[PDB]
Amino acid sequence: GGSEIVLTQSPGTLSLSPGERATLSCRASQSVSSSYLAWYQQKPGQAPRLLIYGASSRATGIPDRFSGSGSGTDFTLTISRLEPEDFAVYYCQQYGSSPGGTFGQGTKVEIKR
Amino acid sequence: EVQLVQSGAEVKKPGASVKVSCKASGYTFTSYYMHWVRQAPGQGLEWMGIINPSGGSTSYAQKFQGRVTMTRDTSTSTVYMELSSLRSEDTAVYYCASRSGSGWFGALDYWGQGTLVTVS
Amino acid sequence: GTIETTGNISAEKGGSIILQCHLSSTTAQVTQVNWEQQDQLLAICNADLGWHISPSFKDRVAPGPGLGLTLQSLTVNDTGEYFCIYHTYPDGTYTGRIFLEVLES
Repeated sequence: GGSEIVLTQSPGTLSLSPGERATLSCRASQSVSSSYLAWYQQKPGQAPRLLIYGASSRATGIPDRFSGSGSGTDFTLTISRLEPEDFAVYYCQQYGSSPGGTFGQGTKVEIKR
Repeated sequence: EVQLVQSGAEVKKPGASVKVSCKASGYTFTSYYMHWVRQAPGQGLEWMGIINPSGGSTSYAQKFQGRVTMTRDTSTSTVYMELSSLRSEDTAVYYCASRSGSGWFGALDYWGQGTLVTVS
Repeated sequence: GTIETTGNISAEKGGSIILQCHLSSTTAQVTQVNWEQQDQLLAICNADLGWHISPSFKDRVAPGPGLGLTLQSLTVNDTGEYFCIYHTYPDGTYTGRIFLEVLES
């Protein structure tokens, strides 16, 4: 029952069409350095996959259509052109409070049609 | 390319213990930490703990201290995680995860396929 | 709980200086201490795993004394604001601040 850093992701679900921009938000319960922020993509039945670390650096192999931004208490993940294969839950993490840190509850991205 | 291959699904009664494993292949260097992270149904990810390269040092999330024990077989590149006094809240997909460096700080770019552990 | 520091310190170019914080008036367990600047990690002391030093500071940071750190071979570019972030159970986070000025006398 300790006070942990809490990450609140909004909205809970996004339902968009291919080619549109997806904007995913994360509010932290306290200000956290951008050096500690990560975003992960979890496709159905798969393990998480790292997209962004250090708030804005792309992991190897991840295309530029995925971008991270933000500072302090508010961070964002943007998918510039949404693709059908992006159907997944996206999680935000801060890894500054312990080796593993804490995670948000996720935003489910649904692709229309 | 680094691969983390986990042991198979487990069904356990309440009060029992479970021991899951993960073998790492493809690392181009010897020393790396290993984490476990779990995902209960409909919930987010929850970090459980980490074990160092030799297996001699560990760190666990407060809620699992006293219930979780990690060990490492350095000769087979395999890590083990044992969780005791299993309860319904422990039904989850358990993931092993690690990263592309030798230190313990940073986001996790390697993930196993998950091990479903079901309690009841 | 309260976290206290010197607030403002000055040291000569080329020298070394100790950066330190004191957590008092709490029995909370200290699990990790992060030393950083606004957009850059210096070092982390983890209670279970030991010290991690950032690549940018590997050859110029000595861990300690205690939960502090010794910044070495100071340059005038080291002038600025430093933060010490204590992660504790059950209290949560305490954040201390130190302003350092590196002098060229």
